[PDB]
Amino acid sequence: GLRRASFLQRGAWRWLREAPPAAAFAARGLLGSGRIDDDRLAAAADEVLDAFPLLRVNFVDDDGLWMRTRENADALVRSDLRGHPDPQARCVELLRADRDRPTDPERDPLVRLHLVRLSETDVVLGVVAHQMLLDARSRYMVLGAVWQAYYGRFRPAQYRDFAEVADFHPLDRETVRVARHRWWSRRLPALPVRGPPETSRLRVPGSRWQALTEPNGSLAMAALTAWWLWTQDSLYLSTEVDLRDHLQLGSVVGPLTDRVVFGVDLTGLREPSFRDLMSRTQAGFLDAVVHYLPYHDVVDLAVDLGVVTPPRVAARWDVAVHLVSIELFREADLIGDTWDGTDTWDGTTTDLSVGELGEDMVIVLDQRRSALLDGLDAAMAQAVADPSAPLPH
Repeated sequence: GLRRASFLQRGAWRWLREAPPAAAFAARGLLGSGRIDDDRLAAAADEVLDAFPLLRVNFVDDDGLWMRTRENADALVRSDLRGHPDPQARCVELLRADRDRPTDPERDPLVRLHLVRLSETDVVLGVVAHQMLLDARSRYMVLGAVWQAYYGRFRPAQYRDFAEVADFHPLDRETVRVARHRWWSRRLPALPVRGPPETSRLRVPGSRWQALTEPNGSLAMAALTAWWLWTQDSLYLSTEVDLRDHLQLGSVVGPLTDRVVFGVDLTGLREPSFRDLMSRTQAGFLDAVVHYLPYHDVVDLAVDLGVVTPPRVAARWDVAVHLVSIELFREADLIGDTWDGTDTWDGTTTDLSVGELGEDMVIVLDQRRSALLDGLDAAMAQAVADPSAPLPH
């Protein structure tokens, strides 16, 4: 009973194998408020852990990468933080702590569900998962499924098992694969050449984010980030893509998110507007999407052509842009050393992520050298006010 691992699992395993195990983990959570039966919710979690054999999967690195379905889940952790004056701040520290805990991917549960009670009305349902099992979207799918089971609304047939698409590959045809490999082989050598990590945050009113996003949400970010770095030829960025929407794969719980590398051509810009940069950002992104090649396959290729050297595989695209009452729980805060430690930094110098916080969006910036966030803030206001008007000189 050993299924072969998918291409995104194989790809991530190439760098995750020598990285600290906690690097593969992420934490998200849903906050429930009202009269909540803990035992009923705990039973609901077990039901979901059962219905999705993917959640009970361990990996076997021997003669290739393989998936192994564990019989017993042993993944439901129950905590109570009522003794703390600020239960919500503790719940964040709890999930972060469990996220940073070293996990044996061949033995231990790689998807942990946390049932954390904060008060007499508030309960947080959190998930701490290995990225080779659950991507960004799948984490909330699983969390949503647990609450569905709580009300008896969970139907497993509504979801599509990952087993059906584990063998799936966007480049199944060889003639297509060769063409994509060629397209990137010609462009990788031409890519232009480009301190401790510090975090800065910019809270954006939800209304501001919607008017900017709805017109692609991370594309407004990519355009404006590229713009500011231009002000301080072309600039190369990295962003994720959900293959569910792009390739019309079903509502599948599993790893179906990949990274694409695209370039924004900033050549002739003089007093550019949001439309100007949006046009050039979209042209670079769609060009990369049309000629899609898996990020791990791109990395391997760039290494052979001597463009980059491990582990600095992202040096030539060192800008990353990401993305009873029930609401998201501190998403902005959940979105994430030693002597002679193993250096596995990919070379990304500007990391930009966006997470919810109340009815607001929070932009979390990770840099390796503030003025950027004041720049984005002004540029965003301008982009909504008049996308044809020149951005700040």
